[PDB]
Amino acid sequence: MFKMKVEDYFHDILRERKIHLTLIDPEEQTPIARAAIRGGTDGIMLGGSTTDSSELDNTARALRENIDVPIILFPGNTTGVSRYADAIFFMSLLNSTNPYWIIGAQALGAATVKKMGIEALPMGYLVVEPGGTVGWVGDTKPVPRNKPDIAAAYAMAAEFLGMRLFYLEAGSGAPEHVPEEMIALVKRCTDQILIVGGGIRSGEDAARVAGAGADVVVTGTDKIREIVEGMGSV
Amino acid sequence: MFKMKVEDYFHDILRERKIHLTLIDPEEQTPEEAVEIARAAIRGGTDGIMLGGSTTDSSELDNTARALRENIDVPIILFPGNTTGVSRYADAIFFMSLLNSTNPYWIIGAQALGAATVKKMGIEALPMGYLVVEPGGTVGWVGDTKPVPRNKPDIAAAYAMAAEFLGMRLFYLEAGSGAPEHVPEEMIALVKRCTDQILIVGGGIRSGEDAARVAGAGADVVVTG
Amino acid sequence: FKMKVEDYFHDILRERKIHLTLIDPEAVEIARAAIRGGTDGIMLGGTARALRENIDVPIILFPGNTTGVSRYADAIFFMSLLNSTNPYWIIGAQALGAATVKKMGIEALPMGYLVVEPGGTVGWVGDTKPVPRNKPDIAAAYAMAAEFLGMRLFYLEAGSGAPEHVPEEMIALVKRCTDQILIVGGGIRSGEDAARVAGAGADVVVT
Amino acid sequence: FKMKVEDYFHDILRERKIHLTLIDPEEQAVEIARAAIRGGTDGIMLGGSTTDSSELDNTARALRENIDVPIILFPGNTTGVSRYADAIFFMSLLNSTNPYWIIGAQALGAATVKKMGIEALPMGYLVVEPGGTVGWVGDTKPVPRNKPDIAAAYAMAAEFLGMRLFYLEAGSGAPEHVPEEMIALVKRCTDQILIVGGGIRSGEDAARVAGAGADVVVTG
Amino acid sequence: KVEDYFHDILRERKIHLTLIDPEEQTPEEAVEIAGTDGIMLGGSTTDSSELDNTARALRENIDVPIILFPGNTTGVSRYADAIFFMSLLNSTNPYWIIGAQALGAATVKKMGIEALPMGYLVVEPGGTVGWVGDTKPVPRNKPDIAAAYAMAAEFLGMRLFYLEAGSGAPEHVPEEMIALVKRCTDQILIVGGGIRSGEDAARVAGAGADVVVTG
Amino acid sequence: FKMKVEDYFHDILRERKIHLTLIDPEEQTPEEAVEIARAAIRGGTDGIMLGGSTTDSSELDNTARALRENIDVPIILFPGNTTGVSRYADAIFFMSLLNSTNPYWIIGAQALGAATVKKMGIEALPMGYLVVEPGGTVGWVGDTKPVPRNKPDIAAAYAMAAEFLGMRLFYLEAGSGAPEHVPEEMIALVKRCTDQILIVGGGIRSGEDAARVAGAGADVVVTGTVEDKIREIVEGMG
Ligand SMILES: O=P(O)(O)OC[C@@H](O)CO
Ligand SMILES: O=P(O)(O)OC[C@@H](O)CO
Ligand SMILES: O=P(O)(O)OC[C@@H](O)CO
Ligand SMILES: O=P(O)(O)OC[C@@H](O)CO
Ligand SMILES: O=P(O)(O)OC[C@@H](O)CO
Ligand SMILES: O=P(O)(O)OC[C@@H](O)CO
Repeated sequence: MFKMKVEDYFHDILRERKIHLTLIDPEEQTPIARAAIRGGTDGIMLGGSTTDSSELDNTARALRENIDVPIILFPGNTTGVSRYADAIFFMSLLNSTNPYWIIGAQALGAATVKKMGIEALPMGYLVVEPGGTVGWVGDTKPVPRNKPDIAAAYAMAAEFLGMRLFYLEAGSGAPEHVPEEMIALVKRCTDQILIVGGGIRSGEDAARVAGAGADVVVTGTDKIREIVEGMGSV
Repeated sequence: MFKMKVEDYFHDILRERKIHLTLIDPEEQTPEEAVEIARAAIRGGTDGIMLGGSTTDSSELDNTARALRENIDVPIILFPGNTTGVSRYADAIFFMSLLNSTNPYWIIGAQALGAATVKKMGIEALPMGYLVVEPGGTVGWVGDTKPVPRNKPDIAAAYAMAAEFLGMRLFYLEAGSGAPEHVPEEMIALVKRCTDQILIVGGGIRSGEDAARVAGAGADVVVTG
Repeated sequence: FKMKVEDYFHDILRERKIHLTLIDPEAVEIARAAIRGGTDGIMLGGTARALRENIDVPIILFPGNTTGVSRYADAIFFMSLLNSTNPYWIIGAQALGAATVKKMGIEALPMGYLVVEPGGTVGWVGDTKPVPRNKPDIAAAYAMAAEFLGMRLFYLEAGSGAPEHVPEEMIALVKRCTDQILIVGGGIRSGEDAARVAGAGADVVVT
Repeated sequence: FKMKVEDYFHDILRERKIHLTLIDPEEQAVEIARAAIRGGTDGIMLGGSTTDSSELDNTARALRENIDVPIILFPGNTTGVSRYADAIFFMSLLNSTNPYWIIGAQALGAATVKKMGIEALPMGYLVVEPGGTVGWVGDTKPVPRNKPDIAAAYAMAAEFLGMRLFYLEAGSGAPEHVPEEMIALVKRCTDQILIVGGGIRSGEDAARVAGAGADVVVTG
Repeated sequence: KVEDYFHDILRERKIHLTLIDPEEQTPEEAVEIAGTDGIMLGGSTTDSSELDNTARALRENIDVPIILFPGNTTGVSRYADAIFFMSLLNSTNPYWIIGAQALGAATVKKMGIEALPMGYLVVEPGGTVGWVGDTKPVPRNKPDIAAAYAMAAEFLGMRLFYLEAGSGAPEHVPEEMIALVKRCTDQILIVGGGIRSGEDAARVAGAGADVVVTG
Repeated sequence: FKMKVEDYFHDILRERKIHLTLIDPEEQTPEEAVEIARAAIRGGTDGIMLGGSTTDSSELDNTARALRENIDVPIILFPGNTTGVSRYADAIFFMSLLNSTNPYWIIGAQALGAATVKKMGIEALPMGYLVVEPGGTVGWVGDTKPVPRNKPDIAAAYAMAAEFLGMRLFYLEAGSGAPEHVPEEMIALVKRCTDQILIVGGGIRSGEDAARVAGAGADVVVTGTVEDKIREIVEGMG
C-alpha cells in the first residue's frame, strides 16, 4: 500500500536524487520485489504485456500487502488495470501508426480507471529505433537512434498536450539502451519527468542514461544495487 | 494584445459566468474587415476572438492576426486546422488533438511537427481534447474522423475522461461549422459530470436559445462562427 | 457443461434453431429467467460470472476485446471482425489473446464477425465500414471468404439496439452461399422480429 | 480418381516430409516441373507475383498436361486464380497493416474461387524478417527473427480462426531461411500443417528447416 | 486517338459513354447492348477472363472505342482501345490510390494500350466502389471538398476527373459541385452515378459535365 | 518576360543535365541563405530549391524574399507540408509521396494546399515523389515504406504508375544526409521505363556521386547538405 500521491512521491525524491523503478511481468513471475527493495528500488512497475487480467490481480494483490513502495501499473493493453495498484502510467503510444494504441485503448479503459480510485500519471510513450516487442505489437515506427530531433519533437508535443511524464522506450531486451544524445535533447526541451527504459543492465548503463538527463530508470531484465549505485555515481 | 495568461483569464470569468468566443476565418475576409467584425463582436460582450477553423495560407493568418492584435484588447486565440494555423501575433494556441480521427497525423503527427515552432514563438499552449460529433461538418471529413454518434454520449465521455487522464485540461465538443443542430444537451451534460475539464462547445450555435441550452447543459465555453 | 459446445449446437440444429441470451456485466436471475424461457445458452460479452455454477446451459464468451477471456466459460466465439479498417480488430487482438485461450481449456469456435448498417457501438469502436442494408452481395462475399479461411461460424451483427434487424435478404443470401452456422443478432425484440430472422435462414438467434 | 490435395498431403505426412516447387508464371517451361518431379517434388506451386492472369492460365494448362502431382495456386492478388489448378492456398497475410491483404482481397476473389471447383486450403501467411518483395508489397511488419513468440501468437490465432495450414514466409531469395527456433516453436504450439519457405537453397537448409518442425518445404 | 476523339467531339457537343459489365451478361448479349459515343468496360473486381472474351467480342463488331474502366488490377485487357488509368483519390487506403496502380502499370506498358490520366472521386452516398474502395464519400453538401481534390488532381497531371455517385445511386452527383469543379480546373469532367432519366442527363450535362456515363 | 520553369528545364536538357541547390529556411538566416545561393550560382547551379523541412512559413517567406531580390535563377518550392507554400517563389514541385502508407502525404495535404497554390500565381510542376532506402527524415515523417535498394522493379513500377497518372517529373529520394545516393541500377531502370524528367537527390556530395548519378540516367541532380563544392558536382555531371 502507498499512503500518498505517487506523483508527489516522485517529486520528493527528485529534490535529492534520481528515481529507479523495477518492472515485473506477471506471466513470467508467480505472485523479486522484496529483493529489489533491498537493492534500493523506489517502486514496482507492474505489467508491460497483454496477459489475462487475473494473474495481474493476484500479483497486484500479493504486492500491495507485502511491500511499502508504490505499485504503478504499466499497461500494455486495457487488460492492465487493477484496483490493487497505487497509480497507473496512463500512457499514449505516441509514435504508433494505429490510433488504437494512441487514444483508442485509452478511451475504452478510462471508465474502469475512474470507477476505481487509481492515481493516473499522464505519460507520453515513445519507442526508439530498436523497440522490442512493444514496438512491433504497438504498430510503431521506431525513432531512429540518430534522429533525436524527432524524439524531442514528440516530447514537446506531449507536453503541450498536458503530458507531464515522458518515457523513452528502447523495448525490453534492447541490445543497447536509448542513446545518450536523444535523452539529453529531450531533457533540454521540456519540463517533464523523463523516464528511460530498455536494455539497461549494468550500473554503467544506468550511469550513462542517468547522466544523460533521465529522471527515472526502468529495469526488468543484487543487480539493482549495482544499478542504483550507478545512478548515484553522477 | 492581452499580456497575461489566457487560461487564468478564463478561470477568472468562470467564477461568475460562462465564456463566449468568436471564431473568425482568415480565408473569408480581409484583415481590416475582421477587425470590424471583432470590434463589433466585442459590443456583444464576447470574451475573446478565436482565429482559424480552416487550413489556409499562413500569411493571411499573420496579417489578420497582426491587425487584430493591434486593434482589440481581448485575447486572440488560434484555432488551428493544421500546422499552418500558428502565428506569433496570437495570445494563445489551442494545442489540440483530434481524438476520434483514424489518422495519427491529426492526433499527434501535426502536433509534433508544429511544436518546435510554437515553443520558438512565445505562444501559450492550452492542452485540449478535440472531439467531432455527428454530422461533423468539414473538419469531420478532412480530419479523417469517425464522428461520435449523437445518441452515444458514453463514447464522448469515454474520450473526454481519457483526455483528462492524459493531461488535457480543456475539452471541445465540435459539431462542425454549419451544423444543423448543436451537440445534444445530453452529451454535454454527461461529459461535464465525468471530468474536471473546461468544456468548450462549438457547431451550429446560432440563436440565444441554442446558447441557453448548450450553456445550460453544462458547457463552460460556447463558440460561434 | 460437458462437453463440446459445437456438438451441442449441431445436435440441436438437427431438430430446431438455436437461441442464445447475451448477458452484459451480478444477477443470475436474468439467465435463469431466459433459461426457463427456453434459451439454449448464455453469451457473455462487453467478468466473473463464476455464477454458473448455477446454470446448466453453456457459457460462451462474446469478447469485445482481449479483456473478454475468462476461465469460467465453456467456449469462446474466437472471432475476427472482418469488415474493420483496423488490423487490430481483424487479427491483432486475436493474436495477443491467443495464448491465454490455449493456456485455459476454453473451446474456441472459429467465427467471422460482420457489422451491418447501422452497426451500433461495436461498429464504431471496431473501426468498421458497416455493410449497407441494400448490399447483401458484400455480405455473401465475406461469408464465403471467411468460410474458405476455415471459419465455420458467421455472425451478422446489426449492433445492439439496432432500429431494424439485419435484412432478411442478406441472411438468406449468406446461407445460400456457404455451409456455416449462421448467427444473426441486433435489434431482435419481438417474436415477429425473431420470426423474420429465423425464417430467413439464421441458424442461431441472439437477444 | 483424383483425391483432395489436403488428403494427399496427410497421406505423405504419415511417413515423410513434403516438398513443393514454386514456379513463377511471369519468369518463363514444363521442363522445370518435369525435372523437379524426377528429383522428388510432391507438387507444383504456381504464383508469387501480381501479374497478368493469362501467363498464369497458359502455364497452368501446360502443367496440367504433363504432370501427375497437384498444381496448387500461390496467389499474390485476386489475379492469381486459374480454373486449371487442383487446389488454392486461400491465404490471409496476417502481419499486414492493410486490411486488403488480410481479408479484403480474399473477399473480392471468393466468388471466383467458388464458381470454379477449386479446393481451398485455409492458410495463415506470415512474413518473417527480411520479408522480400511480398513483405514490401503486402504492407507488412515482418516478424523479427529473434521474436518467435510473435510468430507463435499468430499461428495460434490463425488456428483458432479455422486455418489448418500455416506458412512461415521469409520472402523470396532471403539470405537466411526462417530460423529453426521459430519453426520449432510454432510447430509446438499448433496442430497445423506447417509450411516454410524462402532462402532454402542447399540440402542442409532443408534438413534444418525440416528438422526444426516444418511439415512442408517450399523452394523457388 | 481516344483523347483526340474526345476533344474533337466536345468542340460541338457533349460526350456520352455506355458502361457495360462483363460479369452481368454473356459476350453475345454484351455485343448486343452496344447515339452513344463509346463503350466503357468494367466497374468491378471480377474474373479477368470474362474481361478478355467480352473485349474481343466487342473489338470486332463495333467502331467506337472500348475503354477499360478498371475496378482493380484484374481490369487490364489487351483487346481494349484505351484505359482510364485512375487513382481513387478520396480513399483512406493507399492501395486504391497508388498501390494497385503500381502493380498494374507494367501490364499496361507491356501492352500498347493508351492510358488516360484520371482522378476518380466517390461522392456521397458512393455505392459499392465507395465501400470496396474504403472511401470517405464527399458529402453532397461540400462541393469545396470536391473542387479542392479536382484542383490537386490537375496539378498532379490528371487531365480527366470523374465525379462518382456510385452505381445505382438514388440521387445525382449534385448540380452545383459539378459546376464548382468545372469552374476551378481545366479538366475533362466526367460524371456518372444514378443518371437514369433523360431529365437527369439534361441536369448533369448542363451543370458542367463534359462527359456523362450510364449503366 | 520570365520563362516557365519547365521550359527552362527543357531548354537546358537539350544540351546538358540540370543542377538544383536545396536550401532549408530553418537552418540559416535569409542573409546567410543569399550567400549560399550566390556561391552556388558561381559554381554552375541552375536553380534554387526552397524547402526540405516542415517549418513555419515565416522563415520561408523571409528566405524567399531575400532570394527573389538577389538572384536571377528560378526559385522552386520543395514542400514538406502545406507550410511549404510561399507566394514569392517562381514554381512549386506539386508532389505526391507515392510510397507513403498515409493518404495525407499522398493526396490529402495536396488537396488542402491546392486552393492556395491556384490563388497565388505559382506554377505547379506535377511530380511523383518516391523514397528509397534509407529514406532519411522524410521517409520517417512521411510514413513511408522506403524502396529497398535492391528492388529497382518496385521503383520502376511507381515511376511507370506516376507517369500514367500524368506526373511528368519523378524524384528518387534517398533522404537528406544519406550515406549513399540512390543506386545506379535503380536510376537506370527508372529512366528506361519512362520519359519523365528524372530527378535524383540525397547523398550526392562529391563530383563522382554526381557523375555516377548523372551517368545512370538522371536528368536532374539535387544537393543541399554541403560553398563552391557545386563546381565539382556540376563538373562531374559533364
Ligand atoms: O529491457 P528491460 O530492462 O527489461 O526494460 C523493460 C522496458 O520495458 C523498460 O522500458
Ligand atoms: O457553426 P459555426 O458558427 O460555424 O461554428 C462552428 C465552429 O465551432 C467550427 O469550428
Ligand atoms: O440488440 P441485441 O438484442 O442486444 O443484440 C445485440 C447483439 O447481437 C450484439 O451486442
Ligand atoms: O523462392 P524461394 O526463395 O525459395 O522462396 C519460396 C517462397 O516461399 C517465396 O515466396
Ligand atoms: O449504373 P449507373 O447508376 O448509371 O452508373 C454507372 C456508372 O456511373 C458507375 O461509375
Ligand atoms: O543529402 P542532400 O545533399 O542534403 O540532399 C537531400 C535532398 O535531395 C533531399 O531530397
